[PDB]
Amino acid sequence: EISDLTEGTNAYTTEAMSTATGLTLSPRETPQSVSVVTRQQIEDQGLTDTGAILATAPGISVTRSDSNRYSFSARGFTIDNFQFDGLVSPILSQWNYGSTDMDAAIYDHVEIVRGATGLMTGSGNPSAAVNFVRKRPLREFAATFNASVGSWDYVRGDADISVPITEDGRIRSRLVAAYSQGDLDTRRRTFYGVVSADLTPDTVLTTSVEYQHNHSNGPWARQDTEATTYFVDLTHRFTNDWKLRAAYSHTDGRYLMKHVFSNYDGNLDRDDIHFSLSAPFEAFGLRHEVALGWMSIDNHSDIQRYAMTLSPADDVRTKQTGAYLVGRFALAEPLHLIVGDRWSDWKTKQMYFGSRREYRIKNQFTPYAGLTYDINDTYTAYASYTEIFQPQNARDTSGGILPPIKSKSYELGLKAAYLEGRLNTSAALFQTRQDNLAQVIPGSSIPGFPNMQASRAASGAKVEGIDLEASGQILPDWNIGASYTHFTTKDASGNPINTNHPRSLFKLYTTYRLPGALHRLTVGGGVDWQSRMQDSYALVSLMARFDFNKKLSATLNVNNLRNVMLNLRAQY
Repeated sequence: EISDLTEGTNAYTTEAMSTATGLTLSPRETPQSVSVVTRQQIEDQGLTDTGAILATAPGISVTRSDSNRYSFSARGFTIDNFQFDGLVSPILSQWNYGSTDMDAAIYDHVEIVRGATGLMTGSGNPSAAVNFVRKRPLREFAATFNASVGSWDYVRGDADISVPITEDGRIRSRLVAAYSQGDLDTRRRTFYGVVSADLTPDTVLTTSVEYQHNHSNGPWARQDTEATTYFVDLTHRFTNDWKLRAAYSHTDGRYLMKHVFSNYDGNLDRDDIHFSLSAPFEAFGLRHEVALGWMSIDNHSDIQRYAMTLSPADDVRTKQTGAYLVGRFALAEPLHLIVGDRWSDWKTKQMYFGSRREYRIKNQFTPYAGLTYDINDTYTAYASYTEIFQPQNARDTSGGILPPIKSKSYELGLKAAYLEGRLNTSAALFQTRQDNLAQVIPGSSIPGFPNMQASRAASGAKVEGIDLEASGQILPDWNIGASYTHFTTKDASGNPINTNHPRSLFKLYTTYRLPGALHRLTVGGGVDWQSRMQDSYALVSLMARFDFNKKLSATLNVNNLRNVMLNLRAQY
């Protein structure tokens, strides 16, 4: 049904996600490779921030490019965007400001969509969309606390409290706070407070503030990151079930780095806006739905470097808008067609010492076509086509801006939802190509116009491979999340190209509550096995949980690559 909510289900799968199309669909009804990392998965595996949550997800690897730990990757490409409650924030280089380090306590789950995701994303790489969905207030009082200890003097505590503001819960609040310390010493403080008010039985106003401070030290380094996000959304359902949603976010970010002699001072400001109108309806005896929407992503970061890469000052301003229409149409009872259009505008204004990178791209069209066929109670087959574009700083022989890189993604597949959707499964074949990749024109330039060197649009890399997943409950007391991905990268004319990214990945994590006299004990563990086809890395891990009673448990995690974490959970 509805509810992307995974807290309290004890499940490794979900009923519903909305990241791929904006529409709230079950996994089996989404004609793309999609995953969840549920509340339960996060707690079983002791995942403490957004980066650690993403690292465990199907099809994701941490790729190293030049030293180690550099990027998150999927399908041959860097993940250059994150979403929080569906609002995109760029994350590479000066855009991060803690996005990959946000405390996990804030989030109910993360929704993943692999391949091109331009419909809802805008500009980006055909790797994955990654959407962290924040906890929302409950209608009644609830409290959860965690206290952890671990290797290298690691300590962590968090608190999660829902307080109704009126008795009925018409006005409701929720507060999350976390702290951690460790080592190379680092510490993290996080606060998140949210209030929702039913202005009518059909109108919800939500407001929230999110805050994180990350400090690290140890030539003595010293690095501080601080970020505050103000968020607001308004929802209204008309008596015809048409729905209006308006969302706004504003983020202030502060970065500060010392060395030995070297000083880095960065500021970030970011505004995100999203409006939508959706509408369910019947036509030709069948049920359909349509959504129209508009989003804006406006990013400003500035950096000053002082020393007594090399630039003394950068100011980068990137503004993007997209207008979309999405429909899901039943051509028959078992057979759905998803069609989307997005028109996007994108511009950048970048200032450096001695220069100025400034350009806009012509209005971009991004299509989406997905087809799903319910074979029986269990199985659904699907095929999809979609795109994502990536602006590039490359110019004509005339001096004009090149079209953006255009990623073109084809996928077919088979899904199964066993035991009423308790166990979800997926097997997909994917093919992506990049067209209009800037190619530096021989040794000929055209920098009488400005600067140095010109390009033409050429064909780029091709990726093809397979994407397999199984997540949910095999038997009562037995949870699993398992996935396998393999892909091949080639150039436009068809010979292999080397990449840093792993081409084969296998992941499995399983828990099992013991059957009888041992029923207070759950044991589990897993493997994260990536391979560049050359070498191999395997994270092997183990856990045990003891349920003292219904409201109090201890969890032990061991990870290898030892690393040992012990957690107590207490709830009201």
